[PDB]
Formats: sequence, structure tokens, C-alpha cells
Amino acid sequence: LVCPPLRSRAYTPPEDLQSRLESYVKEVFGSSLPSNWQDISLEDSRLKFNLLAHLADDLGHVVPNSRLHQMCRVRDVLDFYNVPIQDRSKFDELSASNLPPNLKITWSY
Amino acid sequence: YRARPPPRRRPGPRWPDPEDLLTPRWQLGPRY
Amino acid sequence: PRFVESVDEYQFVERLLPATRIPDPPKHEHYPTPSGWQPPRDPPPNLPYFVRRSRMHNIPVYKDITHGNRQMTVIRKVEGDIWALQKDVEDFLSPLLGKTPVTQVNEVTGTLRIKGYFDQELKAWLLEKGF
Amino acid sequence: ARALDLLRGLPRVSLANLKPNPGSKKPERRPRGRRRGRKCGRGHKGERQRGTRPRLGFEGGQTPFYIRIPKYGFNEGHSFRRQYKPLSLNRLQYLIDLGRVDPSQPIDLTQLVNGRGVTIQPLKRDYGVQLVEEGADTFTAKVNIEVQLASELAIAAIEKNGGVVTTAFYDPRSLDIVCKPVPFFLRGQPIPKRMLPPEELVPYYTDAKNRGYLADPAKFPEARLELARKYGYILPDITKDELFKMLCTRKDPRQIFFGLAPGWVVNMADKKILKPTDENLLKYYTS
Amino acid sequence: IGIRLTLPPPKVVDRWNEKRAMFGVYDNIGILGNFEKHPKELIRGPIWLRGWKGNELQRCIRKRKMVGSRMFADDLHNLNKRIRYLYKHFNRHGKFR
Amino acid sequence: EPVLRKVELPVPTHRRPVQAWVESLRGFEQERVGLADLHPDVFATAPRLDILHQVAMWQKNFKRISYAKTKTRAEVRGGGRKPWPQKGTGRARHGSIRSPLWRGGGVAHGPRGPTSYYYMLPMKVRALGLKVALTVKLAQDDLHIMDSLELPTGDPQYLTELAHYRRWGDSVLLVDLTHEEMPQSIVEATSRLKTFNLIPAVGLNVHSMLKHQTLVLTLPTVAFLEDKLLWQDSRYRPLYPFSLPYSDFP
Ligand SMILES: [Mg+2]
Ligand SMILES: [Mg+2]
Ligand SMILES: [Mg+2]
Ligand SMILES: [Mg+2]
Ligand SMILES: [Mg+2]
Ligand SMILES: [Mg+2]
Ligand SMILES: [Mg+2]
Ligand SMILES: [Mg+2]
Repeated sequence: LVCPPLRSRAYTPPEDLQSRLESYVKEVFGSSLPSNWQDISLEDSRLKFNLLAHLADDLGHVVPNSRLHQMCRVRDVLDFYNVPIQDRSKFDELSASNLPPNLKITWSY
Repeated sequence: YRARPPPRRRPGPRWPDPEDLLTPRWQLGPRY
Repeated sequence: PRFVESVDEYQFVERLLPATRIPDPPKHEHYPTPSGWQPPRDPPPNLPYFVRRSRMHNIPVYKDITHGNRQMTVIRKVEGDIWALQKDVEDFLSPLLGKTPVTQVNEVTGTLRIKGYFDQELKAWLLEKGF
Repeated sequence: ARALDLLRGLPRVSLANLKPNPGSKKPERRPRGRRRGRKCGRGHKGERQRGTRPRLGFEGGQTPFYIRIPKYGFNEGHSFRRQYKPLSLNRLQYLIDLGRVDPSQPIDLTQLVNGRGVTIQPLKRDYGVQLVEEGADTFTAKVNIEVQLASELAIAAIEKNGGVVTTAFYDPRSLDIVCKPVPFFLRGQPIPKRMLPPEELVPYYTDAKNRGYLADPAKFPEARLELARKYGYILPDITKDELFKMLCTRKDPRQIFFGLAPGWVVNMADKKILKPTDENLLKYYTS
Repeated sequence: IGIRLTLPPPKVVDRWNEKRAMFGVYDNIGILGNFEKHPKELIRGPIWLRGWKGNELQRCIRKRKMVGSRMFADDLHNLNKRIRYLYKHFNRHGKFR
Repeated sequence: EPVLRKVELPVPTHRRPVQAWVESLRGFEQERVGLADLHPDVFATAPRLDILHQVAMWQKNFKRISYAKTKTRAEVRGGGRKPWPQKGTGRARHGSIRSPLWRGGGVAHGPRGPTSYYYMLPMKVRALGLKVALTVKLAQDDLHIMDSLELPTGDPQYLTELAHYRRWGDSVLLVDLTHEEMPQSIVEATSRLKTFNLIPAVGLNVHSMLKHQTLVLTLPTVAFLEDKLLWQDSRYRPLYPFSLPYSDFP
């Protein structure tokens, strides 16, 4: 019917993301009964789904099919998001780099 | 593309024409 | 000709027919079972690796002869860190031969290749560890 | 794992990224060039390259080795010699521990070959399977094993634990249906009646010591007593246990299965079992 | 001269058509099709080879025994001379004897 | 609401299953609706590119049957007589015409009729080839899973934009269990186009999914081939072809 503009694969983690996701972890789990919440596990699929589903549509970054099975505990999800990811062509990033004047690279497309 | 239909064996027995010579005789026999 | 039918005899036909899956063996009250059989311990031991059993729930240690003189023994399905396993068997078989083994490993297939038959030694070694 | 976390970063696999295990497919070496091309590994001059060498085992007119040796009766009538596959009671103890064949029911060559204990090649003229004395220790089967051949130690070990041993001869086409009946059940013909043993194995299958199915039951207590007297072990009268009836379940001659009998046609699709119900047909199948 | 002065026309390679897109399909009908059929009866070809391998002799003897009665006289005559020349060739000519 | 699948087969104690997202085609923006844990031994096998080499090119080869042929000096017409006397003339000794030397003569070592490169691999190797095929897809995030292949619009335009909006790839496969239950909407789309091909679960093979840049399954299909390949893993010894009946296996 209508195709909205595509979402850019590039994504950078905003500040205080730990506070944002932690506020939602307490929303899913009444309240977080045990301390040391970083070691909390996600054996159930409903808990893992509602957790990862809110993270994606709220931030704008989806966990691939190859990594969610590795995201066993919550701290792994914290390490997967605090690291950034980028999306630009090699020509774009090389031109963005501080190349010297003598060097030049073209793009014949 | 829609794939061609899956090859399946003939449902029910296979009774050849007895008055048809290219059909071998062991089908006409009682053992078949 | 005539023919009369019966169906009560059908139970003998299914006792006669074979199966298509290996049944999980009975839980014997006494272990080790006769014929030197011993199922794997449960839960497994937390390690960098693990060795699974075969279709018949046996140990995947096998022998092989090649060139008429290559008198070796192999293991098939090492899972995880093979370097930890091959180091253990190297230290285990070292004092028997007086020298460190010079065996070969293939972490792609997860296999080992050890000179000399030590299957009876490796079987008892893997059983007492609980693989 | 350490294997999968590499592939997610590594590029996608396709036909261009495809390669076999190095060392499997060695490269073909054709005789074209300087190295092979000159003579292609056939020699300088002679029958070696001309292709007119003699047959295999030729000594250049001298008598070959295979004619100077005299003939002797090594393998004559090998297509009719007596053959049977071994079976060790060690394996029987092993297979029941695995649970593929149940000791609660009578063990049989059908239950055995349905368990894939040992292969059998009836067209390779093996009329059954024998028991093997190797495995006398660590044996508590208590099974009613059906066999063709049997050793003295195997019978003593089985009877000591309370089991039952019995010989039962099968013909070639009567055995291949026994070891594998279901394809004949895809044919629809009636299962054939067994025959008596041949004109030389009848003294064996009629003797009581070897547990012959033609021998009397009255003589088996005597043979059991002598084995207990021989190998020094108590003789457990198996009449006490609740499953004594199961242990004595045996098939008469001219019958394959304890349930089925000759003439009984069986069907699986729209499962039905049929009789002839003719006096001429019925009275022969009993014969 | 063997080479050609002018180039040939650029042959268009259609990597997405009915055959190449549906290539390799229905090869595992036995593995995950409850073994109702074998992949050997799938292939379209002569009747003297449907799921079977053979050398020059093996394919020829299978041909004359199966369809030789339907073959032509000239083709059948050349077939007998072929196997007769190849029978003696493999048996008498070559290395390894 | 979410759609969860829990594996019905048993799993090893020392290998946990692997979760995977689930999608659909009712809406456009709809993504990540439902999960499905998967058996590790079939979805986490080693890479084994040598296995893919054999089984993929195997189905390239065994279906091939040649038709090339060259007439030998006996088959080419003529060449029965001797053209000239052995020592009568200066010309080189030649027994007849149509030899490999003469023009138009028969070939000495050439193609011989329709050959057959047919050879069957072990069922366990071919099965394991299927086990490892969709495994590497899971590592590379190439495959996808969804509930059913229904869409209201049903045209190639919506299907194409849906693909490279989720960034699947150029070439895709569609899988279903049987040949009858495919909706008429999705099948009419795939028939018009060529890239986003469609096949049933019975016709699933490694070469198509390796040729196509991505893969798609349905939850009934995921349980189907899982039951088959795990049954191949815990398989019993084959005494006879599986076409004949069994006790538990149909
Ligand atoms: Mg070997
Ligand atoms: Mg010489
Ligand atoms: Mg010369
Ligand atoms: Mg000569
Ligand atoms: Mg001629
Ligand atoms: Mg002439
Ligand atoms: Mg001549
Ligand atoms: Mg020509």
C-alpha cells in the first residue's frame, strides 16, 4: 500500500541507556526482587520476547537471528548495545578520513 | 515461481492393458 | 474358493514387526551394567568440551589399520575445545609409553588420531570422568 | 560457539566461496608435456607399451605356478557345505541391556533380526545361527532363546540362570521369510509350512542333549540333570516362577510363528487375516 | 589462421529462468518425503540408464539386453563390434597383468 | 499476540537450543512477532564446507546424463578397402580411409554415447548436508521464519519492497509443507516474478538455498524437516529400503 522511508542500519548508543533499559527491566519483572540484576536469566521465551521487542522498537536497533541465542543474560544485551555500529560505503568513510592532499579516490558509478 | 507438483506414485494399483504387447507378461500373471 | 476373515490375531503381527528408533535402554538398578556398559553421568561435568555417545549409546572410540602397519586408534566427535582434551590424553598416555604422544587432531571434524591401540584405556578413562 | 561467531562476521557462502577438503580430490595427471608425454610411463620398447603382454599368471611358456600345484579337495561342494553365523552370549547380554529385545517375551530369530543383532544372508546358504561358548561369565539373561545350533556351555549357562534353549531347523526359503517376513506379506501368498531337517541332520535335531525339537520332552530333564552334574551348578526348576508358561512356549514343526500357521494369509493395508476354509487345502497345510 | 579477427556477439547469460531457478529441487524426496519415492526415477533419460553407472562395456551390454531388440540392424551390428573390440581390449591390452 | 514454539523432540543436556525471530506477511511493518527455539545439533553443526561441496555438486552431477558421441573408424561409412599396394608407391602405409589420421575419419578416444555420472551418496551425508546448510544460514542471519505465507495485497510490488525494506537480499526462497495449502495470493505473486522463488518442503535442497541469497520457512515446515533429520540422527539400522512399512514410522 505505502512504503515509509527505510530505516538506516547505522546506530549509536545514546547516553543513560542503562537507566532506560533498567527502568523497563523493573517494569517487566512488578519489581526486580533480587539484587544484582545483571545476572538475571531469560530462559523463558515470553520474557525474552517482551524484553527484546521493547528494546528494538524504542531504540531502533534489532538483534540479529545469530545473536539472540547467545544473549542468555541481560549483561550480554548490555554489551551488544553499548558498542556502536555504522553504515556507510567505503568511499564515504575513506573520504571522511583525513586523507592527505596527494591521495585521491574516485567512484565511477 | 510455483514449483512443479511433487512426484508421487500412482494412487491405487497399476493395471496395464492385457491386449498390449509392449507391456511385459509378468504384470498379466497372477503374482503381480 | 472360499475365505473367512479374522482380526484378533493382529497382535502377533506387531510383536513380529521391527522398530525404527533405538529405544532408550532400561534403567538398571545395578551399575556398572554387565558387558562393560555404563551410561553417561547426568548432569554432565562443566568443562570446555564434551564427548557424546553413539547411536547405540557407546563411546565414540574406534581403531583403524592402514598401510598394514599404521596401528592407531581414533575418536570421532570431540565437541568444544579439542585442545583441552588432546592435552589430557597426552598427559594420561605419557607415562605408559615414557614419551609425550605426537598425535594428530582435526578440530574441523572434531576428531583425534592416536598411534597404538589404547581404546580399552580410553574407554575406562572417559567413563570414570563421565562422558 | 567459536565456530558460529566467525561466520556472522565473515561473508556469505556461495558457489564462489566453495572449496573441498584439501587432500581429498587429488589432481588428475594426463600424459601431455615433457615429463610424461615422451613415453607416458609404458616403457621403452616391448609388449609393455605395445599392449600384447600375456595374460595374468603367465611365465613366458614355462608352466605357471597355478598348474604345477596338484588338485586337492579343499573347497568342493562349498555351495552345499554346512554354514551358520556365530552368536555370542556376551552379545545377548549386551543387547538385552540395551533394551532392543525384551526378555519378557520369547526371544526368536525374528526378534533377533528385528533387533539387528546379527545380519543373515539366506541366499548365501546359512540356515541359521549358533551359540558360542565365549561369554560364559556375566550372563543373567533368563530368556527363552530360539536358535538352530547350540554349544554345551551355552546351554548350561542359559539353563543355570533359568532360561530355555531349543533348536529349530528352517529351510532356505522358509528361513528368508522368517528373518524378513514383511515383503512376503506385500505379496499376499500364504506363508509356507516348514519341512523336516535334511537326510543327515536328523540325528542332531532328534537328540535330547542338543535340545532337539523332535526329541521327547521326557528326556530334557535327564539332559538338564547331567549338565548340572557335569558343570557343577544347581538346577533351578523353572516351574515355580509365574512366567513358566512363557518359557515353555514353543512352535511345533510345520509352523513358523507361535500365532500364525501355514495357509494363513495376512494383509496390512485394510488389515485382515484370512483362511482357505477348504477341506483339501486345510488338511494339507497341517501336513 | 585459427583465431577470429572480430569478436563474437556477447552471449546473454540468463541466470534466473525456469530451469536454473527450479534446479536441484525434488532431489531429497526420499529424505523428507516419507520415502514414498526414490530420486533415481526422477531423472528423464534413456531406459537403459535410469539411476545406474557403467563404463563403455557396461552401458553397451545393458543396452543390447534391454532395448537391443528394438534397435536398428546397423546400430546393433556396430554395437556387437564395439563390445567385441572392447572386450578383448580391456582383457588383453593395457598394464596391470 | 506472540506465537511461541517449544521443541517437541529431546535435546542434549550439554547443548541448549537456539532462539530465532518469527515474522509474517499480513502487514508491512510487522516484524519480530513470535519466537521459536531450535535444536542445536542441526542448527549449530560445524561449517563443513567440504560436505557442502560434495552434496551440492552431487545433485549437479548425478542428474546429468551426456548425449555426445563420435563415430569410430568402424562406424564412419566406407574405409573397407586398401587405397594403394604396400611397397608399390612412395605414399605412407595406410590400411584404409576413415582412420583417426584421415580427414573426416573416426575418433580414437572420444565421447561414447550417452554416459551416466550417476552415483548416490550416503543418506547420512546427504542429510548432514541439509543439517549444515540451514545452520550456516542461521549464523549469517540469511534465513527467516514466519507463521504463514498470506498477504492481503498479493502483488510483486509489495513483495519486492517488503524484501529490501527488511534487507533480506536479491534472491529468496519460499518454503511450505505440502503442495496444496499454499494461498493463491502468494503463489500468483511468485509466478509473475522469478527471484523470490517458491518450493514445498519436500523439494527443499541445499543448492537452491545456497544459490538464493536468503531463505524462508513456516512453523509447520520447521517441525517437519526437524523431525526428519533428527530421526536421521537417531536412526535405526536400515535392513531394507524405507519405502516399505514399519511399526512406528509411516
Ligand atoms: Mg579405516
Ligand atoms: Mg626390448
Ligand atoms: Mg619407439
Ligand atoms: Mg600376441
Ligand atoms: Mg568398416
Ligand atoms: Mg576387405
Ligand atoms: Mg588392416
Ligand atoms: Mg566425423
